[PDB]
Amino acid sequence: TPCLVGGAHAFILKISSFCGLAPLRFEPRSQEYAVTISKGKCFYSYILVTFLVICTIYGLVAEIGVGVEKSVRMSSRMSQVVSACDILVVAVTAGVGVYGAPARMRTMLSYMENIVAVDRELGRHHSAATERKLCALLLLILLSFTILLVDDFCFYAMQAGKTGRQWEIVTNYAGFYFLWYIVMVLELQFAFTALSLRARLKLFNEALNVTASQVCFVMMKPCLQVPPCEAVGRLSRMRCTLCEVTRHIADGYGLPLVIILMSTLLHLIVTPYFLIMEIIVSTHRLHFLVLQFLWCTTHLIRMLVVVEPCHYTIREGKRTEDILCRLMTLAPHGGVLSSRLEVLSRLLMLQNISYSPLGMCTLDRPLMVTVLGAVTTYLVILIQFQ
Amino acid sequence: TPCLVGGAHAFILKISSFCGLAPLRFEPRSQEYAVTISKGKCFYSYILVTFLVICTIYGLVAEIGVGVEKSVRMSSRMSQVVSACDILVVAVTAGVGVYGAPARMRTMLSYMENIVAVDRELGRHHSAATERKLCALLLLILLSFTILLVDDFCFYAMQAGKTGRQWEIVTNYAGFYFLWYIVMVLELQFAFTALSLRARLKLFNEALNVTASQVCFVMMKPCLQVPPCEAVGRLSRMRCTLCEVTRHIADGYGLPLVIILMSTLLHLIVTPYFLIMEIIVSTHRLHFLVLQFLWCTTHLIRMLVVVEPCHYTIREGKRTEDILCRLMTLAPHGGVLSSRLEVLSRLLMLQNISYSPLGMCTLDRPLMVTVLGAVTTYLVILIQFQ
Amino acid sequence: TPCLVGGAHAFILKISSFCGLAPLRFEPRSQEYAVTISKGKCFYSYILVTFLVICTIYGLVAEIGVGVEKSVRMSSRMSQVVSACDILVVAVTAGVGVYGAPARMRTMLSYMENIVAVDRELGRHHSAATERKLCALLLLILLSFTILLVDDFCFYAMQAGKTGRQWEIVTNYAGFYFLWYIVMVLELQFAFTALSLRARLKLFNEALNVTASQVCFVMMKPCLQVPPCEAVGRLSRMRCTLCEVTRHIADGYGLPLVIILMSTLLHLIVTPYFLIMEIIVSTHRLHFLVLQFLWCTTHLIRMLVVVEPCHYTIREGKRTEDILCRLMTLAPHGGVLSSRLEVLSRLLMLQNISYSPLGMCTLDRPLMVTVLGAVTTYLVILIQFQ
Amino acid sequence: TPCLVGGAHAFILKISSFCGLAPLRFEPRSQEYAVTISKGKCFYSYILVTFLVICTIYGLVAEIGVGVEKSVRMSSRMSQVVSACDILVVAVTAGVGVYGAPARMRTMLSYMENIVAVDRELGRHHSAATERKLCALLLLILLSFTILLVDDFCFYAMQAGKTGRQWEIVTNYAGFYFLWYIVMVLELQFAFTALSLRARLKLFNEALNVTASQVCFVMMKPCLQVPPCEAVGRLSRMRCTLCEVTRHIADGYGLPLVIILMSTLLHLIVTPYFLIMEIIVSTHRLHFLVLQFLWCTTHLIRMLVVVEPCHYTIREGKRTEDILCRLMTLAPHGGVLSSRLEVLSRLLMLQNISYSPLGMCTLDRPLMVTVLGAVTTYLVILIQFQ
Repeated sequence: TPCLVGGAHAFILKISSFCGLAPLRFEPRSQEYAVTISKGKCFYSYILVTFLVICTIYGLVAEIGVGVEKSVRMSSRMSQVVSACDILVVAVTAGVGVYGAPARMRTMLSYMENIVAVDRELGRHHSAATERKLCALLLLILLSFTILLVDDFCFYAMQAGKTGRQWEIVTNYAGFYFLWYIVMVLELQFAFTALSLRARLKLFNEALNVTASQVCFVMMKPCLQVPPCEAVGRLSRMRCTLCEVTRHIADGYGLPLVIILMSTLLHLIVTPYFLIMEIIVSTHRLHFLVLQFLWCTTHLIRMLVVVEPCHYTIREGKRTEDILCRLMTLAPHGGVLSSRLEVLSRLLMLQNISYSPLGMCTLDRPLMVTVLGAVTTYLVILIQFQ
Repeated sequence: TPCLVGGAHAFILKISSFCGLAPLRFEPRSQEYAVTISKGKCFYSYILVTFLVICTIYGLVAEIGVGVEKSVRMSSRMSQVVSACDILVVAVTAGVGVYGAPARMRTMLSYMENIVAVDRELGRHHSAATERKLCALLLLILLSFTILLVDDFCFYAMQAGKTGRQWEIVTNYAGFYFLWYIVMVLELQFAFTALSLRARLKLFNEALNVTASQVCFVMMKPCLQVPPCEAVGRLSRMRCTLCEVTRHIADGYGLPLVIILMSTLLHLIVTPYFLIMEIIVSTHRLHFLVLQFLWCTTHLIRMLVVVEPCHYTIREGKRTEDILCRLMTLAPHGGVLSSRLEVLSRLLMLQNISYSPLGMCTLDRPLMVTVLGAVTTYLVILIQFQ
Repeated sequence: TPCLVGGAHAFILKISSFCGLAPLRFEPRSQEYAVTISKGKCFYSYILVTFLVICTIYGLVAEIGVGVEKSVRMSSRMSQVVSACDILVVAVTAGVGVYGAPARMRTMLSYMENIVAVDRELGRHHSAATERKLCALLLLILLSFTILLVDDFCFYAMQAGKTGRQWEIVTNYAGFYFLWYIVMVLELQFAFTALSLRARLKLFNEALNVTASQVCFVMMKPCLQVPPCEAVGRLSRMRCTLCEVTRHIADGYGLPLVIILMSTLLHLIVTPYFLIMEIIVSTHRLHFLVLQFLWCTTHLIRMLVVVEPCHYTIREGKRTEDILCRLMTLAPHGGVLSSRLEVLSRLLMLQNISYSPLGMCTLDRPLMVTVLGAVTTYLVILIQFQ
Repeated sequence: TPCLVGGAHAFILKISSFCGLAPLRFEPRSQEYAVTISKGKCFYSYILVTFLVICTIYGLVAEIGVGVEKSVRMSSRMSQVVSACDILVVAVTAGVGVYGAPARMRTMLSYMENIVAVDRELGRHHSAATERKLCALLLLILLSFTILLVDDFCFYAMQAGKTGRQWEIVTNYAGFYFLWYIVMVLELQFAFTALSLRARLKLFNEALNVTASQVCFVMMKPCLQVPPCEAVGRLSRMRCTLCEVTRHIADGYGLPLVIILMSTLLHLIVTPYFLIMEIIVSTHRLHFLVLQFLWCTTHLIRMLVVVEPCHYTIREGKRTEDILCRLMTLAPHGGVLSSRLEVLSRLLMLQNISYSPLGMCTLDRPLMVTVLGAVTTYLVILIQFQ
């Protein structure tokens, strides 16, 4: 039993296996999957991302060296630089996601053993219904993004079909759109790893509330098998394990998350800018305007997908703080349970469960307020000049 | 005795009952009101807000589809978009306030039972004089806003009366102004709920100071019935209850408060902008200038109404920290009271009483400095171009 | 012995007594001064500030109603509004400083009794040499500002002497410059109150370090009369007293400090703007350029005078944290001194000594980085247009 | 044995000895160096920096008083002011670095005695391989900067060689480039001092993890000689020593670091601005464009060199918090080790190991996000006008 991963977390692991973001061998256990590092899939991922990056660079050069008037996607020198920056940052995100995948998956197994131990101590992580709901949500997001990407590709190819270069744009941007798909699959993978960890933290909070209830294999499906004195110690150990796992996830996904946030800034500055520039000046294009609106919505959705599970984890930490306070008010004053609650309070004060990619920022809802605050500041400056 | 609400908090609950923001059945108890969820008032609120939103959308379309020169309120394409955004955000705020009211009122009763228990343990929340003062302040704010709304409506109707469409503007903006009234009634409701909770927290701090005084049904109107050892434990339990209630209030009002803050940003950017544009270019209109000044003052007052009770609650938390420190310096060093104060200090360090709508920001005076700091930055950029 | 104030804190109290910012009766005790609230000086302060504000408003109207070309200080419509805002904010600062002085002085005596108790327990606050140095620094700052104000008045009067209105400018701006003097005297008063409190906190830290040294009326001029067990408790009580006094000072000076910070923002935005506008376009005036440079330096010095004592107090708090950590590493592990250090650590964690005017901001060096960061942002925007 | 410094920290001390930033006498001990303050080197440093500053001021005047068209480096009035500000801030940084060096080196010895004690208690700080790696990295950075400086000097001299003033630019900028070298050597010196301290902190964390492992001269190369009860107390004392040393380093380097951060802001605003201005308008110069790109990269590298060791120290503090939490979950509950861990937790909560130059800001990765956030805001404003 090396890893024994399952649920919606293992669904995105199989999906990202083909994208190169999870080079694992999936052994079905009729309930979950036992995943191990495979060198064949690692080599496949490396060669796939290298080929895609080479093709993307070649297409960027071919769309830059053609000129300005002849190119369809790029129509100005400023548009050439910003589109080149977009392509380069997307390629960098994909390269960080795929090249760093085998190390990330090794870390994943390394903390998944402890996650398996914690789940055994608590009992399950999700019900079947909510696991199916999460899988359906992941599939809906992935299919929506894939449909938008295909529509954008088809629109930009048909627009170039009037000139005659209907295949040149395809050759220049197939790798770019594959890299887009890889980047969003990586975003979904991080989001669902964080969501599974947050579910485990929620179960830990439920166990604390249960040992508060004093009904009387710590948790069963409620009641409490062990006395509250040792249950609190076991829960403190499990919370330290969860903190270690959250730190491991943040370390594994820090660089991709930072580059994704930078890409989100760039896109939320650029796509609304050209969307507005195509409104006030002259629309003349329903499909382009609809695509730009959908791309703005998709960038906002990607930022939300990145941020929201981290906010939920922080909220679960606040909830366990509240539960611990309610515990400390109760319980015999001089008893041994009170000192266990004191130790748990010291643990809660010393370390908290949060996501800080590379330490530059804290993934939470206040971060997206700063992002949208900066985006509007640049947009107000940029738009008012034209 | 389901809820037994009373005072200035129950005054805004009866006022917001007709606006649809509090679908409760008010049973007078000759001292307070026993409020329960009523399905008839819930349906009335839902149909009222739906009708108002439909009428507002129809009026927005009719004032947009008429043109630019013919419309009185909107005189440019840029003015059409910003006024449409204003109407849409006000309608969204009203819809969130009214559609989410029955859940908010259920939460209100759910923590009001604990508030009743806490008030019974402490004794009262306000005197009659200060309750009358708070009711008078609420009535003054509501009447000032209603007078300003009526004056704005009358001015914009009489201005359109020259052209001949004296009734078209009325039909297009009656729903909008009703939604304005609903939004400010919701703001007042949140503010006075927070004020009542802050009064309870202030009474808790007074009880801590009394158990410090060591004079010797915890609090009476001073002295202390129970010994300070158990009084501190009961006060710790009551503070945890107050923290839970504050969290419930923040959860109930988070989305409306966030949208209200966004509307405050938009209005403090737009209304001063047009006020200045009507000053430097040409005034020619005393009534319009006075109305714009009054609207800027009203937006600032609304932001203050939102923020200020939260700042007072935070100040009460700081005060209880200071009282606890003064307690810990006193009291026998090795006694059981010292350990109770240790537990209370751990509670104070672990959790604090604050308002964080949706977790995006903390409602406090520093927040309004950031708001006014951003408002001036946009205004300096926007004004200097013209 | 009502108050018994002395030193550089009582030097600015006698200076601000005539400005109306300290309506106290100074009874010399041959070592210090026993100050009490006097109704005669309160009435004198009220009538003086009312007369000065009335004269300032009259002069502002007379310099606005004259026109644009004829007025010397104001040469444009934009210059009329910004100079009017400057005069109004200075008058508001002076009115808040003088009208709120009697309450501020009552609070001053109320915490000065506890300061006297603390000084008796510790022993002195400053040596004679450093008290003379602080008095000399205060006198140097006051004389520098007075010389700059007199030079500015003389320059603006002589410039208007060419036209013939050599006395109209004097009549219109005498009250304004008196209000300037009052505002800076208030700034100096707050700064030196904070400096005296910081000196007391530094002596408290020295006493903690001494009880760490374990040499063996707590502090003498070193050694320790009482055993370290009770010395730490007495020091904890004294630190709570110092925290209460700092909170009282912040409450007394919050509104004046907030308005002073707003004035500092406005002046650091406006004076450099016109200084640059008089450089790139055409200088033609050495005296005006020198005066503008000196006024920029004076505004920076005023901001530093406001911020710096608060930063020193925060640094003293950090120092006492470090001293407490060093104490906790030492001392017998299971002894009673260890538990006293535990209580002191809980005090240090629960509350800290800081200045937060009205709760909107924290007076510290990071605040002035935000101020200068915002000032340059507006200056970069404003200057680049011309 | 006065100091006994060695490793990569003593490599930059010998390099900065000639630049005047470390006036020490290096006595080889066949393993390390025993460094003492030398008055001869102090006088040499003072006269060297004074001569360089005088020459820099003379060259700035000669390049300003020549005019605009004739000067090669400066081609406009705006370019004259910004280049003068660059030269002045670099000269101020060099003067603060060299004039304050003897005090900084005295502080260095004062905490290096305690560092020697801590290293004796723990055992070593770096292996030979990693010390050689750090020396190689320092040499690579220094040689890269020296090559860039020499190339910039040669390019600007050859550009002026067409006119005929091939030696005037050399005479005017030799002192400026020497000051550049001094400033970056000071940056490297601070960075490597911080890196050595961070290595010691990492060894302290390793010792805590070892006393967690419970294998059983505290640390040996693993196992633990002393029982965990007293090992934790000795580690707490060592952590307080490390905190004192970090505070001493921050105090010594605060002003140079603040001026370096200001210079980084100025350069990251100015060099990209002219780099873009030389791209959109007309390039016509490959060497100038390459030099501007390299200078932008060098400014970013200098900011990273300043910030990164501080971020690593903060990360080590977070790691010791996590290790302490894991310790507190383990260990007998009522034993004496638990109370030692309680004291260590109080130490960790009261004080943390961080770098705050002058208290204005905290050196960490979030700081460089604010720096780059402000840099782009000014660049977006400035670039869009042209």
